[PDB]
Parts: sequence; C-alpha cells; structure tokens
Amino acid sequence: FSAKRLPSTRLGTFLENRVNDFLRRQNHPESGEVTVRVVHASDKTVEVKPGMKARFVDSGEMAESFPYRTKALFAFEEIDGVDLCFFGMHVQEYGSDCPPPNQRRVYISYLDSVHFFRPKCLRTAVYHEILIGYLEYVKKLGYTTGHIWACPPSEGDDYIFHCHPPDQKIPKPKRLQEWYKKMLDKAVSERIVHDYKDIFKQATEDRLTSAKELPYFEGDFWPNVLEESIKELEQKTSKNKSSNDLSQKLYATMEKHKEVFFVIRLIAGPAANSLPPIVDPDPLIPCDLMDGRDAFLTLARDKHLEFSSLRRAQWSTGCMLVELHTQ
Ligand SMILES: C[C@H](CN[C@@H](C(=O)Nc1ccc(-c2cnn(C)c2)cn1)c1ccccc1)c1ccc(C#N)cc1
Ligand SMILES: [Cl-]
Repeated sequence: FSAKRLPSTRLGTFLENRVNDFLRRQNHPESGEVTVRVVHASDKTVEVKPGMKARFVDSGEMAESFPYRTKALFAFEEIDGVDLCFFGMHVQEYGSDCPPPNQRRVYISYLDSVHFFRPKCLRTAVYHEILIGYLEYVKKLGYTTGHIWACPPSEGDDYIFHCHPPDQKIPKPKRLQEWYKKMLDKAVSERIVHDYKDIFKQATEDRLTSAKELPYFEGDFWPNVLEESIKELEQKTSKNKSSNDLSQKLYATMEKHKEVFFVIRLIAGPAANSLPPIVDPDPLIPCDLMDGRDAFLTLARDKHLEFSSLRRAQWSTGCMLVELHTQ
C-alpha cells in the first residue's frame, strides 16, 4: 500500500502535475516525487441557524439551507523511498444550482501541514503551488469566488494531523495574513486570481445592504456573529418618543476583523454573468475516515499515530494509507 495506489481524480492529477512541474524546474537534488489524492467527497447542507431563519427564511427572503460538496485532499512526498504526508485540506464547494448568496463559491474549512517537506527552502513555495493550483482548477470549472478565514490553531491544538513536532511553530496572525497575501500576489501575477479584498472592502463595494446577501458557510465565523447580533438586538426595548440595525452591526464587526477574511475573485466582470452550469467531473468518494477532520484525529490518538518527527510521521502516513484502502 502507498499514496500512488490511492484512486485518481482530475483535481488530484491537476495538483500533483503543477507541483512536480514546479519541482523539476527547481532541479533541487534533496526533493522527491509528490502525490496528491482526494480521499473524501460528499454532498452536505448548511442550515440557516434560528436567528436568521426567523428573520429571513420565514419571510421567504432567503433559502432555508445551502447544498455544497465537501472534499478532503492530502499531499505526499517520497523521502528515502518512503511516503510522507505533509499537507491536508478540507474545502466546501457551492455550485451553480446553489441559491444566492452562496452560488459558485469555494470556502477552505481547514488546512494543515507537518513541516518535514524536503527541502526547507521550497516548502512555502510548494504549499503555494497547491493552493494556487486549487484556485486555478475551480476557476476553470466556473467557481467565481474563493473565501479564506486566516486563523491559526490555538497552542497545542491540531486542525488535521495529530501531535505536531514540538519545534513546528504556529504562525501568529500578522505572519499568517502576510503568508496568504504572498500566495494571492503570485496567483494575481499568473492571472488566475483577478483580485482580492478584505471582507469589509468587498461588502462596501458590492453595496451589501442586508445580512442575507453575505455568503453563509458551515462552521464559519459570520453565521455565529449573526446569531449573537440578532440576540443582542431583540433584548432592546424603547419607551415612546417625542434590521438596518443588524446591517450596522455586521458592518462594525467586518471592520474590526477585516484583515482575517479574504474574498478572492477568480472570474470578474461580464465573463462571470453568462457562465454555463458547474459540472464536477470527479465522482463522490465515501470515506467515513476523512468525513470532517475529527475521525482522523480520533484514529490517530487511538492507534498512537503522531506527526511529531520524520520517523513517527513516516510511520503514521503508512498506517493512514493502510486504513484508507481497507475501508
Ligand atoms: C500550509 C501550512 C499549514 N500549516 C499549519 C500549521 O502550522 N499547523 C500547526 C503547527 C504547529 C502545531 C502545534 C501543536 N502543538 N504543537 C506543539 C505544535 C499545530 N498546527 C497551519 C498554519 C496556519 C493555519 C492553519 C494551519 C502553512 C505553513 C505556514 C504558514 C504561515 N505563515 C501558513 C500555512
Ligand atoms: Cl485553516
């Protein structure tokens, strides 16, 4: 059992080709072949939570729920003949049939890494090649907008890979924001990304007048903010004298936090307005192991897998791949 022998997808074939084209051109002798596999793809729904449901769904103004496809994908490098899993990502894709405001949008739920890619000097670059390649791929299918919440894990916590190396440091926010800006400046110079904005500038330019026009994703910041804001508003009373107030709060919260939310325009102008439907050429992949991040954090803990050194992470990659061909 090895990474290569995991079934192929167009998405995974495209990403590993862009990465290995990049490495071959670097011609660094420390580097090894990279494999990229989608290991989970399934159809999910995000439910408008009770606050927004009472205000927008009940009045016919907004959809009760938004269908998306979730996918997990992993990248692997040959080190000393052996496969090492060094990068992981979970994405939410909302297609052409999805109602507004979610239509034709991709959202990255979680990404993660184990810092052992060889060599060090190309690590950042290869991570960028994977994310830019992902944005290239969904742009070609007809997705118009990408969405990133720039949010590092808390101290000691693990988004995808169980027990990271003690010396793999969590980036602080400003560094992580600068890292996404570098990846996006490159995607702009390659004419994949048209441009990008902080959520607050995006909303101001789209002239967002209402909370129902804001894209609504599973586990994202903004739906929780809207539930807390609607609850604050409904506590208020006023004696005699002698909605828009939700928009005013959403704007204030978008200004306080603008630096952490990226809106990435993949397709701009009239080109975006007469697109054909989105057909994902890749099939569903059921795989309870990679259905969200939790099951893989649980198996790792239970089988004492760790990604805390090259040897343990090489060991855990092998055990990961066994369990993936099994179920
Ligand atoms: C693509 C790659 C993912 N690296 C994850 C990362 O860096 N995890 C990490 C690193 C360390 C620990 C940890 C937990 N306990 N201990 C002792 C260490 C846990 N997780 C991560 C970082 C941030 C957001 C999401 C994911 C990357 C690497 C560098 C930057 C920058 N600047 C951005 C992305
Ligand atoms: Cl993330």
